[PDB]
Amino acid sequence: MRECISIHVGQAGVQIGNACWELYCLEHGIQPDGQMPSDKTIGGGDDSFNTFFSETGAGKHVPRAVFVDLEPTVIDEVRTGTYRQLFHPEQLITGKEDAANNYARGHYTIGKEIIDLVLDRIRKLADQCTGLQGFSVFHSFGGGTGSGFTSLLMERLSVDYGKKSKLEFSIYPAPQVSTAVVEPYNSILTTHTTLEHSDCAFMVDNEAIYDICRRNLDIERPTYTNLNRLIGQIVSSITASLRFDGALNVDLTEFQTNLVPYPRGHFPLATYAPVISAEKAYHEQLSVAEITNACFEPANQMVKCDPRHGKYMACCLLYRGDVVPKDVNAAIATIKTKRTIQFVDWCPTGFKVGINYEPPTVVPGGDLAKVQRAVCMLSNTTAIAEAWARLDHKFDLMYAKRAFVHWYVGEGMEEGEFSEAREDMAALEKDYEEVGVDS
Amino acid sequence: MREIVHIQAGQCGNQIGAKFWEVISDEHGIDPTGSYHGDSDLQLERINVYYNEAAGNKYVPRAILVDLEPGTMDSVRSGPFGQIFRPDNFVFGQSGAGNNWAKGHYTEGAELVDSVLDVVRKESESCDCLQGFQLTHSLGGGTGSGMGTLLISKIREEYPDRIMNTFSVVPSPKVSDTVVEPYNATLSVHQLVENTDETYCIDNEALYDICFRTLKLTTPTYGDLNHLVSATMSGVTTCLRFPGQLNADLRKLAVNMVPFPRLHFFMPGFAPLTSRGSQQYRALTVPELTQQMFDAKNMMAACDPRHGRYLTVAAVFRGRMSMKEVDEQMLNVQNKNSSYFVEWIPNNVKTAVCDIPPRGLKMSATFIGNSTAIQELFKRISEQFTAMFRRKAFLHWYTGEGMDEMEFTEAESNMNDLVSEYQQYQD
Amino acid sequence: KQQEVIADKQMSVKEDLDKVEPAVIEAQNAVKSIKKQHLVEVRSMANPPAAVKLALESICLLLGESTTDWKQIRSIIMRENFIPTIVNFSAEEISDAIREKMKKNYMSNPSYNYEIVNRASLACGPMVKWAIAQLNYADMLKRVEPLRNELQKLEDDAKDNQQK
Repeated sequence: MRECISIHVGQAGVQIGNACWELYCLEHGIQPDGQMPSDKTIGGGDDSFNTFFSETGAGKHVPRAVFVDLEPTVIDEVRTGTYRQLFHPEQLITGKEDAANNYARGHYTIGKEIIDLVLDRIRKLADQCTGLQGFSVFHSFGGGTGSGFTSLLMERLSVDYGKKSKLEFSIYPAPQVSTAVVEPYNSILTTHTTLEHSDCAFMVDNEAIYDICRRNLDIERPTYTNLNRLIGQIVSSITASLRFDGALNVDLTEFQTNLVPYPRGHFPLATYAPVISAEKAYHEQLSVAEITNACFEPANQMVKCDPRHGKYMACCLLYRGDVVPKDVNAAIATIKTKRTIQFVDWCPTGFKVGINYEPPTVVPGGDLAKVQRAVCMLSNTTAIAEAWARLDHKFDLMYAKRAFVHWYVGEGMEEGEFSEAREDMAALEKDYEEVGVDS
Repeated sequence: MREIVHIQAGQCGNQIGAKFWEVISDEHGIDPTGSYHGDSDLQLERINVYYNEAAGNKYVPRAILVDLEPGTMDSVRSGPFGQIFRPDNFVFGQSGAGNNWAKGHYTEGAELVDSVLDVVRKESESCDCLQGFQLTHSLGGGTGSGMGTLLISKIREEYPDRIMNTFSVVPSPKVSDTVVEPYNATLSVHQLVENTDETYCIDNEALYDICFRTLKLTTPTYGDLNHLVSATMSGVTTCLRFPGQLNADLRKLAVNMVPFPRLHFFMPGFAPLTSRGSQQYRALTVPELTQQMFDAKNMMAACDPRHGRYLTVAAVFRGRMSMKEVDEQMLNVQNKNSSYFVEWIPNNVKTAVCDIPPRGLKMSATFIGNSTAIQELFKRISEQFTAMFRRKAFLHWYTGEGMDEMEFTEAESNMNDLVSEYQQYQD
Repeated sequence: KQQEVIADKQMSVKEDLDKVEPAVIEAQNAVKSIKKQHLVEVRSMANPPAAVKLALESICLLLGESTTDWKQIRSIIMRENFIPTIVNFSAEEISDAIREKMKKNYMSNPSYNYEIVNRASLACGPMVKWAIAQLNYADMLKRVEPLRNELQKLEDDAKDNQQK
């Protein structure tokens, strides 16, 4: 109690934390600086002054998360904004950039230059990991620094922090579904390295979140600024419902014991209930069943593996807000006994579930407001041969027609490493055909 | 801040140069005599883009005022935005504009290299922030042909280690019968391909055809048309230094322009408009932007890639617009040009976008094309040559002012290699 | 009778050279003649991989600049004299000191090796295969030079015996 220091990289990753922080502030009623005049009130944390008093406190106020940006503008938005005493300026880092979307750049070429300063911050952040759980990290997964620097670093953190929890929060379209033929080239090498060195990753599909925003939530301007606030409101409806509230409050280690039951990071694909136009415009309250039916609504459920198919292992759904026992049992039970859902023949139980008891208390204006009920959703299908096959197919697909690997070798990466990684995806595709046909 | 220097070669490289300076200073709040009219963000940060603030809110240029002769410097120093700061920034020296490429690439080039280089070596080390150099050029006679090619060989020897981006205006590419000049002009191209890293070539007649039609005036003054180009350019360089998630930087942008390793040729196009500089309706929405890109006629340089493949592209936008209306429109306008962008990669797309307008413009953009199946250009240089190779009585000038024939046959071969490399890009 | 046996033995020495010379001289010629294919693979790679920066440093020793000085190398490559400078280190006109720097050091170490330089790059591996084959033809034109000097000496003795 409470959560645990949160670290943020990337253009979405820092702002996903910035929007979620606005929601901590909004729920707390916190002052930029003071002093806050209520007994006590919670959001960052359960104390409310010296501001933030985010468990982390005193000094010029010691921060409970860290932002590495490149822009003075986000720093002004803290320092002359709200957040001014809720971080101290010694940990507000603002740097310079040079862009590649290449693994080799991020890992090597700028990667061995910028590292030392931020390594000295990370060693201290590990030294003073308040909350004590582990690293919770935003990403920044498909860029140049994204793909290669996180290779370099995640292997470093897996090395030196082998008992420490590591939860990776990433935005990433489903494989081969993005337009560009070459785009898998830097990322499939990270996907190889994190095939060995990762065990938890929370995934959000960018194409699905953009269409959801365009038609379902029905927004005239989808922008990545609104997507940042959108996925920060998803992450908030996990994090502020399990942290210490009127809730069942599942420690993330015993949760990861459910996420990975068996060797290989068994990541689940993620989605949210009320990312729709009627909820946006303000809707009926809705029961425990009615809000699962909200998360069911067309395209809020992924069609990656086909609508109800792909050999379901389990689905995990996380019921925020006040809750009635009978109704929650109805909510999980009806999709299973109507049995449209294709499960694995080895185990079609579906007992994995989370429920929490605390209504949202935030002031209406964005995409999330004061409601007494919500839900977050995680799909696990065992027939995901398709993901690994579509990394291998899409890589070869530029190649089959013209040569191209030579450029990333030209950034300092090995040439046979790509052949082998493509092959490991195609190997893994076989292994996953085994689990997606099952016993 | 970026702190760019402009290198402007010959009378044509200065024409564009100048009709950029007025507008660029003005939008970043530098006032004609070096004072201040700012108080918007770029006219406070971004601001020292070609400038520095100094002496009680006056503006020293980072791109200093250099010219060759005094009456041209009188036009630069009367300004309007070129009067800014006390005498140290004003530089001029010698003179040129000659003929005979051989004379210009040797004897009559070397003294004028000598007059340029010392001040460049003194300036070049002394810029700390300097992210890269903007280059503009002239093909004016034996100086801008002969000497300009001699000069860039010395500049790139001197600086392999700097970012140099070369914009070049041309009289419509190789459209006119040419005497014995093909074996000289390929040797000029030879020296251009072995001393250039990023190239952009702009067609005078296409812009005059755009002037006759779109901009609704039959008179095509190129000092006016080089303003339009440059104030449009104002929307490009500063776009990518305003915030926005697609506004990429160095190492990405480099490989974005070169998908295949050998020297490319980029062509600027035109983008939102039905006019600029006539009407009170000039066009600006996402459909009106997509219409000139997915046309054919606005683009520069008479050597048509477009038939053989439609290859790679980028569009740099300024103005608030719906990002998914852009990508929805983009899906439909790309469903036009499909596989045949290069059928190794169905669909070639790239974009960059900033929320915040440019000038009295609500929305504007630019369009950039690249070069595949244009081999016709380098057949043509050979097809013109035939008559006054056969009836030749003209090679001996260029030769008796320092040339010789091995260089002509070595140049001819790279013109044929060019014909192959476009044949091979059509493949 | 002795002179004609002189003549047969000189023919037998050139026959021993003849085995190894036409494949190595085709490779050693191919580079020297600056074909398109060969030049493209040379003019590649902005950041060499790790074993390939070791290789480049060794190519710049052949250039004269002792190490992988990119800014120097970038400038001289796009200048006509870079290949001449390097190919002057070919054949028996590689220095024996460089051949021993190469052999006792670089090609007594996995780090400059075909295996490691071909895994590191598909261009770089065959350049190492040409570079080492040209360095063994170089060495052969030094240490199989007693065979060529024997074919030479059998010719010179034969001419001396014409005049005696």
